[PDB]
Amino acid sequence: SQVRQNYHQDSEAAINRQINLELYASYVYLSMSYYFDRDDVALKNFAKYFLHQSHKERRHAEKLMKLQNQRGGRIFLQDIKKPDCDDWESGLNAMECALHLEKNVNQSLLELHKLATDKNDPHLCDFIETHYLNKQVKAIKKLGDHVTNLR
Amino acid sequence: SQVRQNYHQDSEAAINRQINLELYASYVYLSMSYYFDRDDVALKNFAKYFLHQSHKERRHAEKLMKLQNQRGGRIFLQDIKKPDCDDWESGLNAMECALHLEKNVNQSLLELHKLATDKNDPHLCDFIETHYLNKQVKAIKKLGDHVTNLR
Amino acid sequence: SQVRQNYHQDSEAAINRQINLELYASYVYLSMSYYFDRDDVALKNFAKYFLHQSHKERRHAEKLMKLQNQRGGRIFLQDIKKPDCDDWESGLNAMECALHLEKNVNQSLLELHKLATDKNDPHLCDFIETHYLNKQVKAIKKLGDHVTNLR
Amino acid sequence: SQVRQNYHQDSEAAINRQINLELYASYVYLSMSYYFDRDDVALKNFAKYFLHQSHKERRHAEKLMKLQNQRGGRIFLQDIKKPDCDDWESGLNAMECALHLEKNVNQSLLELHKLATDKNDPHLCDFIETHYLNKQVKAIKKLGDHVTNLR
Amino acid sequence: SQVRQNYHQDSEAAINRQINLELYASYVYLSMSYYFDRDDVALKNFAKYFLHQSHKERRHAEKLMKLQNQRGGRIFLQDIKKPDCDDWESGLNAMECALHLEKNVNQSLLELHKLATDKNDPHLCDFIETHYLNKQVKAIKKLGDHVTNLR
Amino acid sequence: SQVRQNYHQDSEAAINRQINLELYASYVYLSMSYYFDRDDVALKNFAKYFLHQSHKERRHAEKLMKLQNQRGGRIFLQDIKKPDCDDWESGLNAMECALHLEKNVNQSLLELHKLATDKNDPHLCDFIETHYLNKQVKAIKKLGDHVTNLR
Repeated sequence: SQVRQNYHQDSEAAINRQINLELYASYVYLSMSYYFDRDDVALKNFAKYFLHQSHKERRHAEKLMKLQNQRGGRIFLQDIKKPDCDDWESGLNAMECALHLEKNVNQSLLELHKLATDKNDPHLCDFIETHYLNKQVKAIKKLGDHVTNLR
Repeated sequence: SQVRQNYHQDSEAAINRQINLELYASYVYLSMSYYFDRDDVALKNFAKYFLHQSHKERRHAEKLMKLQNQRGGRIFLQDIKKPDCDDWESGLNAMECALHLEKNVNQSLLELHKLATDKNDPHLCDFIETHYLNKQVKAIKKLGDHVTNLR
Repeated sequence: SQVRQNYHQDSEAAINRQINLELYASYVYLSMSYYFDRDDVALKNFAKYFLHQSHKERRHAEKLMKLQNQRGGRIFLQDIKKPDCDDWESGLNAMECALHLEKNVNQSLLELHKLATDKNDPHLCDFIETHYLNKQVKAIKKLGDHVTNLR
Repeated sequence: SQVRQNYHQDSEAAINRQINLELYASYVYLSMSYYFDRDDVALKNFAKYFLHQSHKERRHAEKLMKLQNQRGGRIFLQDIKKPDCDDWESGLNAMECALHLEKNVNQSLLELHKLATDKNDPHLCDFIETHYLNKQVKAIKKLGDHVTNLR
Repeated sequence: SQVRQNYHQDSEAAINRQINLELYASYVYLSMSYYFDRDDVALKNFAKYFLHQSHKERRHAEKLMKLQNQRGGRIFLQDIKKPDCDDWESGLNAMECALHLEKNVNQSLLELHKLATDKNDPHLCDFIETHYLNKQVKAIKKLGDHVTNLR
Repeated sequence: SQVRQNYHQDSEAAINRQINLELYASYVYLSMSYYFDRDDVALKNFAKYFLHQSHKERRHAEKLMKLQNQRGGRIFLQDIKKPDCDDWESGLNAMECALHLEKNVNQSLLELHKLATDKNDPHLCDFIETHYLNKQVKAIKKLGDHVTNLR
């Protein structure tokens, strides 16, 4: 690409993997939201909350795709796998699963930051710190608070 | 389900398949939108248009999920397959592909309506007619006009 | 009638029966509301909700009478039967009874649609679909959610 | 009832009878309104007027039910009989029938007031005087004026 | 056509015939309006009413032409025949003629719906129901009311 | 007619012929407008322009009918012939056809003015000059400009 500068191939591949992971998280939250819409579950607040989270994850994936184009990398999409469960069994179980998911996403982002540091890419490091790391910390803390209160 | 009335199992399965198809269409449009965001393509109008279409398809899938819960069926999600291409060679090619996709979705909806008619489910028939059939006709007409003008 | 066209006698009779059924539903909801108005029950939210439902059912009956006049049929009213209970033991029991009633009304409407389809009366079919079927589905789902939460 | 004071059983029964009578009057007025909605009658002003009267009678019945709960009595509903005619031959005939009906309702209310006076129930006497007697006198006078003008 | 899907040739031909019929109805109403504009007739209310009806019929014809293009059919126009009368002897006679005309148009629309049902075209069925059937029923009822009052 | 003064029979007949010609022009413009609405043509600006022209021609015909009643003549309507073609091969060809049509209408109006001058009817002469001649000149000039630019 005519715009590409200081952008390693490994960073491009890692960004594509993170795009897929964010799309997967959006899918999981969609599944949870419509689990709580069932007539035999009927918890409107949980359904609304998880739908909002699904849309937020979609926005995160789109931001990563924009970043990939900005640095001159090329987007390669993969299948979005279906969630692990169809029935999420309770609000507490759903919140615990969401906490586990957000911690896994955080670990992926931290590995990406380590890669960018190893490749001496300060722009990618700052992008990850500014747009992903504190949001993940805040989300994890909010989910932990919810789990404590539901327990 | 305590709410289930005049809802055949085949209709429930077909609604789940349609949910997956709408999610797939949203994914395809997202891919097209960010193809036109590349620095070596750089057509902002096409990128914005296809992103809008992706969001619309996501809304259609959510409406189908809501219907499934309303009638007392149970949602079962599947993998969302990757689109057929990564490179959508041109605006005209992308529009032609979108036209083909919308015609395929229309055929699926017509088969769904035939199934609902065969099972004597007037509510499902009216749902499909009111919320999907005319929107599909209008979308196909608009895409045909775009293809003619781009040719 | 000078306005009559494509309106079978059986459809006219079935519309009269449906008018009586809607009036009966209104009466049942009135009874429930003023059960919850008692000093030894004293649940204002349930009383208000069931009074609103009674008025809605009255409006549905009036719409059917208007339709009968529009198509050139003649209205024949019958006695509105007393509800099955005077004492609606609890909010959960009242909601379960309302769910049963709305499902019975839905079955009557579906039989009406089948009759209109058999007599090739598309206007009556569309009238039933547009003004009664989706409202019945939504009401049944709402009542199911209420029953789940009260249980 | 914990709230019951100076409320005779005969008064409770008479209030239930009056509730049924008001519901019957509402039904009669509904029949009259949709008679004038017919295409071979087509008098919009009469249809609107009698529909308004039907709704007013429904409100009167609801006020009596509220009173029954206020004094600690228990509501017992009965069948609402269908009106005496399906065809209300003309506007003048309909007005004459409405006048006869309102005079019958007035006689029932006067017998109720006599019963309340005999049982030394000043609250019930004042309730009947304040909310029913003058309204009945005014309605009878208005109907008489209408009958004179239509004659 | 690149947009054509599930659109039978017979449906296309029937839509063209309906376009011609709507244009004819508009012409008839124009003739009636300017009959009532004559100095030896001089009924301004009838002239205004029938001119409004003529414009409405023109709009209906244009909507059918739009539908023909949406489904990928091709419009073929025919001569618009002159009305059966030059002198519409009275307001009552004009209203009776308009009632007869609207009933004929309704019969044509019902035959169109039957054809669309036989060819398994749910989109055309819903188009006819939503945009033409109830409007025809309402117009016929209004004309019947007018005829009754004028008689 | 009681209002008729200085209105020759020949003028009445010529006004009827002009009414038919204006209706024909409206029909031609409608055909053009919906030619450009086709999915394989898809020129929205031309469709909008020619629809506006069709409505304008209808207004001109109505004004002539009003004049015929004002002077005491009697309107006699004739068949509106279908346009000369179904396919208006291009925007330039459609504009050229419209120019030819407007020149033919202008020639008809000039012959009408000559007849009115020969019959010493100054009111009809002024009516034609004020409401038709300059509008025709302006329309012809606008169409000529459009043809030059499209060439």
